[PDB]
This record gives sequence, C-alpha cells and structure tokens, in this order.
Amino acid sequence: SLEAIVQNASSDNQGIQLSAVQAARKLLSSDRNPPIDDLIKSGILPILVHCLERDDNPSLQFEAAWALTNIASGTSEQTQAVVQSNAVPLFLRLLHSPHQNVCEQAVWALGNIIGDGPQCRDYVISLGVVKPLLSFISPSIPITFLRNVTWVMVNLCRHKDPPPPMETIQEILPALCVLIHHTDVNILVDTVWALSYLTDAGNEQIQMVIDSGIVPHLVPLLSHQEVKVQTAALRAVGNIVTGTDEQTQVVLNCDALSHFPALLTHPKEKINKEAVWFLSNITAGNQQQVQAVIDANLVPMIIHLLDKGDFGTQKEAAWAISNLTISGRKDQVAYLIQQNVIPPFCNLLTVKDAQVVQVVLDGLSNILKMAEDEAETIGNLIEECGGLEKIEQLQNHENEDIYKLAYEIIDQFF
Amino acid sequence: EEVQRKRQKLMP
Repeated sequence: SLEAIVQNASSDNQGIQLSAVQAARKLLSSDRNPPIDDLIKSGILPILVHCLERDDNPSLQFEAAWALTNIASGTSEQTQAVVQSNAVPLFLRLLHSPHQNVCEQAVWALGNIIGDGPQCRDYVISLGVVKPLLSFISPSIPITFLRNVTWVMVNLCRHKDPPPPMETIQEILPALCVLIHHTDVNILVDTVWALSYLTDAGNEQIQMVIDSGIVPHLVPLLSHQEVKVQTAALRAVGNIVTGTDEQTQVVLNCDALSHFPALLTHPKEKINKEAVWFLSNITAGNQQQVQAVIDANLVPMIIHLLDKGDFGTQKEAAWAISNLTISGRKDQVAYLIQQNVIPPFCNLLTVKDAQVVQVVLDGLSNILKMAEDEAETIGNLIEECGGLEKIEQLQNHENEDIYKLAYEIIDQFF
Repeated sequence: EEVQRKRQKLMP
C-alpha cells in the first residue's frame, strides 16, 4: 500500500521511516519490471531526495539512493522525474561520503541519469561530476565498484550531438589511459567503448585521443582473446583512421596491419566487415599507406571477402578496392589486377543496393582510365567475367549516375 | 555494439 509507504517515509521515528524507504526500494528492485510510475505518482520522490541528506544514517541514504537509482533506470520520462526532483546535487554531494557503498550507489544513480541523454549529462557535468568520479579509480577500489565507474564514463562519452565538452574529454582521457592497462575484461571493454565514442565525434577529438598517448596501447587489443575487446578496439581504431592521412599514419605506425590477418579470417562476420572497413580507410590514403596494405599481404583476403563474404563485408571490400584507385600508382592497381579482383568485383553490379553498384562502376572506370597499355585486356576480363552484360543492362537503371557512367564506360572502353 | 546505458540494481 503505497500511500502508506509515502506517509511513513516522512516519519520522525527512524524505524518507521527506514522501514518505509526499504519497502519502496524492495518494490523497485525485486524483479525487472518495477512499478516505477506508481511510485512517482505517489509523491515518494521528494522524500527520497530528502533522505539523501541524512549523513547520520548511511543505511537510510543508501536505501533512498537505491530506490532513486531504480526509478532513474526506467524511461526518459521517469529519469527526468528524478532529475526534476533535484536529486542530482544531492547525489554529487554523496560522491564525497566516507562510506563506499553510499558513494557507489550515488555513482550508479548518476550513471543512469547521465545515460538518459546529452543535455542531461551536460547538466551533471556542469555541476562537477567528472573529477570526483575519476578520483575513485585506484588499486584499492573493489572491482565491481570500478566497473560501475567505467560504465558511468562510457555514459559520459556516449552522445555525440552534442559531444561532451572539450574540457570533459581532456579530463576523461588520462583516466582512460590508466584503465587501458587494466586486466579485467569488463574494465577494458568499457574503456575501449568510451574511446570508440570519443573517436566518432570528429577529427579534433581524434587528435585529442592521439595526443593522450593511448593509441599504442589500443592497437594491441585488436588481438585480445576476448572478442568484445577486439570488437571495441577495431571500432575505435577504425574511427581514428577515418581521419586525416597523418592521423591514419599514427595507427599504422603502431603495427596495426599485422593484426589484420586474424581479423579478416575471423569466424565472426561483423569482425570481417569492420576489418575491411578499416582497411578501406587505409586504401583511401596516400600511395605509401596503399603500399603498406599491399606489403602486409592483405589484398588476397580482401578480394576473397569481396567474392565470398556476407553482403556487408562485400560492400566494405568494394569500397576498399575502389578507394585504392585514388592515390595508388599504376603498379599497385596492376597488382590488384594480377590478384584477379575483376570477377568478384563485377558480380556486385547486380545488387539492388544502388550505392554499391555506383562504387563498383566508379572503381572499374578509374582502373580502366589508367591502365592504358593493355586496357583492352582488362576489357576482356570484364567481358569474359560476364561483367560487360552487367554494365549493358545497368544501361536501363533508375539512378542517374549509375546508367550515366554505364553508358560512359561502354562507350569509351568497349 | 553491446555496452549498457541504463541499469536497474536488483537484489543479488
């Protein structure tokens, strides 16, 4: 009976009050479809927030913080009701409790609030959460507490519109530099996912991540035994190599490409796909980065995935092939030709994905444009592949660019 | 893409 719980939670008899707040916590924690709206509409929120002030009773504030944590774990509606009740300043104050459980429950609640969205985390950031949060990182912290802190850190880096403020990224990067040397798998997964969110926010953030010194410790995680670590690390370095040529070179200079044989042959197709996506952002670089892909012996496997991979991997591989014809020399492209790129590249011309068909027609045109001395022979390869029929029936395609360069290629090179 | 955003504290 919730009206009675709310009344009792007000009581000046401590036993009555603690019992009521515990009954609310139990209603919010016993399964994972708690009656959050019922408790909110009861009026219990200001009483719990008041209980957060009871520094004389660490058990009372722990129970209230737990109840509020679980209300804040609901819909954005329910999280914002907690925020509207002024809980955030009281939680920030609890970060300085001498009582580790109380601190931890305050961290947990703030993590739920921060995770609701970017204006919400900006409010929590403006009130100074980051420094006390990061001050918890220590060899003496219980590991389950450290995992809660790192989850909150991921939550602080998760929204990119807008991304967290520059000053916050500057504060969080040294903590991630510390945690990337941790052995616990959960810590590492959180740390690297936080890095993947930070590197997805543009080239200035990528430069900050590079400037922190963390990349030489991120790249070796591409070969971690835990596939969740590998997945996150591959996302993060992939984001970095979407940057400039010099930012890409930083990653390459960490021995990145030596990790890719195992990613390109990985049993998990999502790994193969992200790996080829990464590689495609390398073959879009200068001739030396193209050559680095060639000398790492990755091209036969890229072509194999272009041939036999899942559709997503095939799309990334078509991009890696087409990209190589940007700053690649004629001999690098000729090496592609000697690796029998043409049949599995032409078989993509039938896919209904107009973007893929475009990219493949692009690459074919570029390679034909610069292979003069035996362009005719390459035409044979396109012809005897069955690819010339693909182009001569893409003649009747819907997309303007598609049939445009289909007619163009069939005119000049056939 | 598995990294939690919101976490109910259940009694362990």
